[PDB]
Formats: sequence, C-alpha cells, structure tokens
Amino acid sequence: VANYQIKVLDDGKIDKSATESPANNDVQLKVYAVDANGNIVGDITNDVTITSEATDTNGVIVNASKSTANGDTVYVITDNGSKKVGKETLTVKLGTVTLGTVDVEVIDTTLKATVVTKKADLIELDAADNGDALAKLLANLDIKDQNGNPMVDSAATPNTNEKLQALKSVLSGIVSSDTSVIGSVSNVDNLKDDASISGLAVKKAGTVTLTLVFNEDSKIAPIAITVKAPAA
Ligand SMILES: [Ca+2]
Ligand SMILES: [Ca+2]
Ligand SMILES: [Ca+2]
Ligand SMILES: [Ca+2]
Repeated sequence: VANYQIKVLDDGKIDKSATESPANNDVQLKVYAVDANGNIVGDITNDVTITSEATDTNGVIVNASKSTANGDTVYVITDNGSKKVGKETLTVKLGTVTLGTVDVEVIDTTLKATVVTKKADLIELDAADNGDALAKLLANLDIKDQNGNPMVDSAATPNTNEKLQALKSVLSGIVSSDTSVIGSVSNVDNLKDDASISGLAVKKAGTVTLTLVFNEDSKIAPIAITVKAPAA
C-alpha cells in the first residue's frame, strides 16, 4: 500500500434546507487503500472509524454512520442539528492510526427574501378590493431571493401566500400618513395569510401614503406607496 484515498461519492455537501430538490441530505464516503502503481487493493470503509471534533466550535454538527449493502459499506455523513453553515473536518482512523482527513460542507439553499422594489408610485382601489389595500399593495411589489428569482404565490399551495410570507419575513412595519383612512401595521403578523388577504383595511374614503420599513438585516431602504381609496 502506497497510501490511502478518501473518496467522496457525492457533492460533499449537506443541504440544511427542508425543501431542496433533489434532496441533498448526506455525504457519501469510501476509503480505499491503493498500491504503488495506483491500483485499488482494498475497500476498508468498514474497518475505519470516522469522527469530527468532540466539542463543537463552528456550529456545524454532523453524524458519521456506516451503511452496509451486499458486502459494500459506505460511510454516510448526516446533519445533527447544525446551527451555522460551513466546513467540518472529518478524521478517518484505523483503530489508533489516522489515515487521512476530508472536509464535508453544510449549506443552506433555503429561499430568503433579498430584494424588494415597488412597481408604481400610486395605487387606486375599487369595489373588487373589498376595502383592503394589501392585495393591491402586494401586487405592486416585486420580491426576489438570494438567486434573484421571483418570489411568487404558487397555486399548488392554496393554504398560504408565498409572496406575502416572503414580505413579512423582512418587513418591520407599515406606517400610514393617516391612521383614520388606513391603519398602521406595527405587528407584521397582522398581515394575515389566507385565500382572502387582509391587513390594510380601509376605514374611510381618502388618499394616504403607506411607507414600508424593513429590518436592519435585509438592508432594504423604506418604500413609500401612495394609496387612493375613493368613495362611491
Ligand atoms: Ca435538506
Ligand atoms: Ca450530498
Ligand atoms: Ca463542529
Ligand atoms: Ca398558494
């Protein structure tokens, strides 16, 4: 044996997300022993022990377990409640002897709201709005993710609005210039999620400026949208 090879069968990454496709929930490891001429002379994946640090130091916590099928065992690395993303050094041992080291990576490709822009500067309401400006204010907004992809209410999920939920994930509050016409939203959880969208109820005929304030994490500047809600 010239040396040992730690083989990564997959992409070497573990997606911490809950809804990634295809499912990327493990790292697959094989350990070969090779001769001087580069030839595989043994699959010793079963005879080794794979461990990470005994005490967490980076918030990346994984689990190393064997998986034997038809005399063929693969070391499967799974997530064990990691709170951060990044590299985790795995140490491969034959009893007492360290053979090598491989880095697995925990990632999180979960869709976060990253960009929010307004289309028009003004919106008007009609009878079809049923006295609530939220449905039209939302339609006047464009939400993108980390990948710059549109965040949109999907019809195959009639329970909740993905676009409204994406806005509320980054919104700190909506200030009205006149609470008598439309009330200000201090608690964004009041922007309720149903097939019927509500939260910006019209209490009186009038024109008002709704200012959308976002959290410090998102770094998104305030957005001012004038809303006209005429009477009969
Ligand atoms: Ca996942
Ligand atoms: Ca993987
Ligand atoms: Ca760790
Ligand atoms: Ca839906």
